[PDB]
Amino acid sequence: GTYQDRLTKLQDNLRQLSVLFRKLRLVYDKCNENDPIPVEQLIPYVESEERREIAEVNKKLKQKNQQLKQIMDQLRNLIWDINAMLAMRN
Amino acid sequence: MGVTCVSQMPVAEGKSVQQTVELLTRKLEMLGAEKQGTFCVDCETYHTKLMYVMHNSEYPLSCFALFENGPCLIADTNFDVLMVKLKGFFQSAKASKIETRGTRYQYCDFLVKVGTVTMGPSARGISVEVEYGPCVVASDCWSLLLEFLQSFLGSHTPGAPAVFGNRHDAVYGPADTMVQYMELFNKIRKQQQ
Amino acid sequence: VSVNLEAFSQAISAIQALRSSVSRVFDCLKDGMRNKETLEGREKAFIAHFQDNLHSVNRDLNELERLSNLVGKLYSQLLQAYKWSNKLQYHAGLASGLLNQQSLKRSANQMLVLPPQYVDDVISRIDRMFPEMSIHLSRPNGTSAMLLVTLGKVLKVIVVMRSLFIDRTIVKGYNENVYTEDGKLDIWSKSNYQVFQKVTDHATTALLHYQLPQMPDVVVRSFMTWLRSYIKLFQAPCQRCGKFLQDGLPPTWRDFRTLEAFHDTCR
Amino acid sequence: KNKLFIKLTRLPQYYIVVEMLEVPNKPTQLSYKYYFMSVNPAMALLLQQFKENMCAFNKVLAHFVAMCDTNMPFVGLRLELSNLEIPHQGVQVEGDGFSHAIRLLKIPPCKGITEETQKALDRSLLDCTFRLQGRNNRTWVAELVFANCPLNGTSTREQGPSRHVYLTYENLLSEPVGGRKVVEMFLNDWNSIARLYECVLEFARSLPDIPAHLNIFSEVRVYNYRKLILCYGTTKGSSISIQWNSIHQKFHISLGTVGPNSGCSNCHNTILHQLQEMFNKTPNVVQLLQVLFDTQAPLNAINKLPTCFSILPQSSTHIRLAFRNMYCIDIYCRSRGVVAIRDGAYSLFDNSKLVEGFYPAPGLKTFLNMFV
Amino acid sequence: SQDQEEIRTGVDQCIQKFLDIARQTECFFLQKRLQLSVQKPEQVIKEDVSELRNELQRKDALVQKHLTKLRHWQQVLEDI
Amino acid sequence: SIQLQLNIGVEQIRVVHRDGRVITLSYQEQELQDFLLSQMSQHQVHAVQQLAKVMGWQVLSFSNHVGLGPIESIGNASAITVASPSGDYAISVRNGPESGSKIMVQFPRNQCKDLPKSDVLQDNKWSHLRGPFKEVQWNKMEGRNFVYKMELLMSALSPCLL
Amino acid sequence: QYLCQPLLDAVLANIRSPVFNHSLYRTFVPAMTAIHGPPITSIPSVLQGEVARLDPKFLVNLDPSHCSNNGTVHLICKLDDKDLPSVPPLELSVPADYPAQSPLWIDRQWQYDANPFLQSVHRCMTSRLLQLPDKHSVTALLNTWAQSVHQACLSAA
Ligand SMILES: [Zn+2]
Repeated sequence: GTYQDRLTKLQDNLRQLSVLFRKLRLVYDKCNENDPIPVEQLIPYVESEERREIAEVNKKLKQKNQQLKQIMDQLRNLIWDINAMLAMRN
Repeated sequence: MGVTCVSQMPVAEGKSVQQTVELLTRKLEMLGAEKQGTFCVDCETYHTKLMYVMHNSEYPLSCFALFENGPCLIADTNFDVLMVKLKGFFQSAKASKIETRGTRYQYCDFLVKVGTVTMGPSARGISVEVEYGPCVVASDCWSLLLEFLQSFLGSHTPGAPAVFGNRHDAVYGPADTMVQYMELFNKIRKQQQ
Repeated sequence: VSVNLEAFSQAISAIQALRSSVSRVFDCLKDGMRNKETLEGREKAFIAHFQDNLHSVNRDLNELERLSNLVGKLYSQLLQAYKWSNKLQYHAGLASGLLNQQSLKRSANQMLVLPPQYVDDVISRIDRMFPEMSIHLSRPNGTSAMLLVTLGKVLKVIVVMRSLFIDRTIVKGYNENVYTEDGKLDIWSKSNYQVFQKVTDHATTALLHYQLPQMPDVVVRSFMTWLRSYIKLFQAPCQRCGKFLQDGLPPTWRDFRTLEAFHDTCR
Repeated sequence: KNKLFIKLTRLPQYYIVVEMLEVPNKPTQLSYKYYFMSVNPAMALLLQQFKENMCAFNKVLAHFVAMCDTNMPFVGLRLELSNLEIPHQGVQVEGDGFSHAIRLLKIPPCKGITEETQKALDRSLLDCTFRLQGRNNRTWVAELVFANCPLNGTSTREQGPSRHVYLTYENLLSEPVGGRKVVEMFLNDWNSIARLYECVLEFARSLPDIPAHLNIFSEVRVYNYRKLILCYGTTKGSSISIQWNSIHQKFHISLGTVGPNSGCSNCHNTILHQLQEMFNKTPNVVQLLQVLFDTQAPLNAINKLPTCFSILPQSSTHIRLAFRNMYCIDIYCRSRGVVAIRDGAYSLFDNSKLVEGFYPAPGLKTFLNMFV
Repeated sequence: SQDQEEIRTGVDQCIQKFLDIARQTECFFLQKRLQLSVQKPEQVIKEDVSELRNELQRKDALVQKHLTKLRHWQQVLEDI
Repeated sequence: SIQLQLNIGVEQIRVVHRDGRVITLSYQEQELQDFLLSQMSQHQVHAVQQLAKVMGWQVLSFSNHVGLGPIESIGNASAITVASPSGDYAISVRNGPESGSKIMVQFPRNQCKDLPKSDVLQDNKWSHLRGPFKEVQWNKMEGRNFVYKMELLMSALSPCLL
Repeated sequence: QYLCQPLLDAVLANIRSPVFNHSLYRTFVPAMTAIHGPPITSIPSVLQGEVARLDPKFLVNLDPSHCSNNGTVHLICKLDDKDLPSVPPLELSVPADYPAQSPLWIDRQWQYDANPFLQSVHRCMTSRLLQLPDKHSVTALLNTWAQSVHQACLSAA
């Protein structure tokens, strides 16, 4: 009776495979709907207010990283306290 | 404990007993082996049945008591206290000081006990003994000891020890090496000279 | 038996090759001549090919008897329904494929609890063979299992697991107290041997080598299979330098996917 | 007295000496004299005092040690190029400074094939430079380039005047990366490329003259200077491998099903041991192709017979079916879809004498003639 | 469908051409969004904001989750 | 490939890496501070070696440590060079602890149309090989990571697919 | 090898015979075709490979003087280095069959005069070139000419 579970599993797998096939066809048409400009413009030759939002939130997320950094440093002190507890518990 | 090879090599037409010993030590210094101290194995016989009541400086607590060929008692100090009390069942049988005296050397957990053989005060032989520490099981590492023997002895390279004929797959015992030492003593006591 | 049934194949091919080769001997000598410009490029090639085909017949005759020496020695309707089950075994090998373990994985980034009795069932699967080694499972500290392994008369190994995954593994010899004075298994110590401490580093590199993100059972099975090669220690010389001792060290390092004893210098 | 002996792990018998030296004016600085020397049964062989062009590093020495292990591995390569007399340039730098290479100028061309082959291969190469990469720095690479290929593949190898092929070689742990056996196998495979490129022209002249039924029957797909495939069948339903095997001195043609249009297997393998035997005789591809074009129809149902029936083949288009152990069938394929049907169980030659085990089978042609 | 050598070839050259036909789509996709990378700078910074906002939530998604969790070992610890 | 396990003794240090190495250091914190960056240099070196093993830009030369050019003050520089399977492009760079990312890409002749033609240079078959060089800088160029910068550029100089 | 001497003795007896191809035919042809089955239905390329991997820091070209299209060839060298100062351009001499022969180089002592630096350059040339091995390529002489300029510049500076 073990054979039935594997075949039902593979039937669900191929159903999801067909769904994924059709959705990649959909997004392939969606990405291919817009291209006029060709390649070889892409090689890098040597010869507005959203940027304010980016600049202001970069240091806010860095400050959040530091604020959690002091907290996890305090937790590091706590875990260095707690690992010596079991070290000489007996 | 570890697998041991024990043999004799003579003066071998070069100067004296200790000249070849010094040649081996300077060869080992060319290899560059450090020392761990000295060693000496002393023997003494008793009889009514030949009692080999015998000692080694490597394990001074180990007082070996053997028959001529029977079981061996690696016994403690109080056995030596009990041994004195008989004196009529087992006579002293003095003048049996056949000893091997020398030094021990180490090279990357390899140990060498090399020295000369004496009948008390007078030296009439050279004892050669090679061994390795982690040799737990016997008769499985003889290629290593054979390579070590041919590495620096050159001439007089021995092989096939007597206790290797006592084939077993258990841990090598100090009684095996000890046996080898008394067989060595039997080899040297015949020639005297 | 199939050793004779496959050793007969060389002889049954060799006799037909004898027939074909003697047919070649007949017709090539019967072909007359093909000069191809110069005569010295033909008449000296005449004896060359006449030796060639006759000696081919001779060597075919000769290799016939060394194969002949080694060899030794409802009625048909229901026979047809027997071997189809046996060819269904080949049909099982039809859909196998040689792709096997190797895949084309990219980065795994987008855009749990299991009982210790499952760990016991895991350890019972592979301990059933290799009788020279033993497994002693114990959990004196928490639900994590650390195991004592004896290897014949050679090695005593403590193997600590945690969270069903690998924690640690320390190997010592055969004549040491692996327990403590209290009797518990030792946790933090050293093997007190140069070779053992040297190969513990190789063990640590090996445990970080077998990397399965989901399937640690094959990781520890490959680990103990790798360890099984270490019962041949102090008994096999090195494969490139000939001698055992490289600066006094016998070969120990078994290479990944190719298990043979080497050194760090011996790679 | 202030010296150290440094040995390259990959390259022993060679040593680095750092003659550390002192300065008298400054009691707190030093100097070095770096030397090169080789050790043989050992003897010092040469000296090379190396030139003048928080302080605990001495990057000068590590700078030297890199150029130890990255240059003297090239010693044995240039050594044996002249020792077997190959035209070759010496120690160079490949383009940008962080590079070294050896360019081979000319190769001893060939033997045993007509010598016009030697020119075009000498025309096909322009450069034979070598490079070293890989872990432990023991992976030699040789990208031997070929302009003006005779023929491309149906894949996208149909491009401009270049066929550069990476040729990698690596020696044993002993007998190091400069090993004469490594170039010994190098000439082997090139000869193996040579003998096939020899046959490339030997059928490239046989290319323009084909009856061209095999054009639509069989399509060439894979050419790689070492192997060749065909994909034959009207449905392109089977394939045959073309590859030289030097220790065999043979070709191991692989009869194989390709494409999602078949039954159970390739089934050309009944005559497998027989088709190999015929191409021992002939180096002609059409001999292979045309036998397929004839035997396609009768062998289509020969293997589909039950078993009663079996395939014990005699010669090519001498196919011999046999019913059980007392009745036999003869099938003889021919071009333009012709099959010659013998009795099988009769004797051709004796009417006084017949076959012992095959009792003769009469009345066969009447059953044929009713099909007629 | 309806002696092994066809199988090894058949499973090979399909796959090796299939990894051929796939890696070039990557390089084609490498072409298409490098086109979008250099022809306009705004879709670069749209997706740069898009990845950090989705980082901004998941940063905030855990910290007051952490805080609620922080509230969890409160009563876990006064049990004695 | 980068795995760092640190056994912390009282005065002895054991370092475990992937390639089977043990390292013992002193009390000095700088002896590990410089060593971690020296192995970060190797990390950046090998970030290109295993990158090319997937997409098939074949590797030509690779060395663990090179000393061609200047001498690095911190450690020892390494050099690796590969080439594209798609014809004209090869990547040559030497990375050092203080002098890293020296990218000089290799280009063929009769493409820049500026390399002079000698009188002996009369046949066009040898002219399609990667003779000249051109330095490409690591600054003001696309990519938000070390491998991200180079992966955009190697996929840029490619034949037309569209 | 064993019991084949009738076949060997027949061909040596039937050799130097004009009926050989017909005597063998007459004695052999019906035996195999009956039972076994019926019949079937300017400049050499050596220098071209040499200059391919020569350094771009040399711009060596042919001499405008002397004879052409002959066995002996001469190549005058051009050095365009910002690191190194100006020197006389130098000219070689290579005869026919350039592999497996040892070529030469022209001599002009007065061109390297009016400066002891040029005399030291000439002395370094006579030092390095006299120990060059036999039958070497032009890369060795070109590179030994190149390095001696730095070797004299370090002494001059
Ligand atoms: Zn070794």
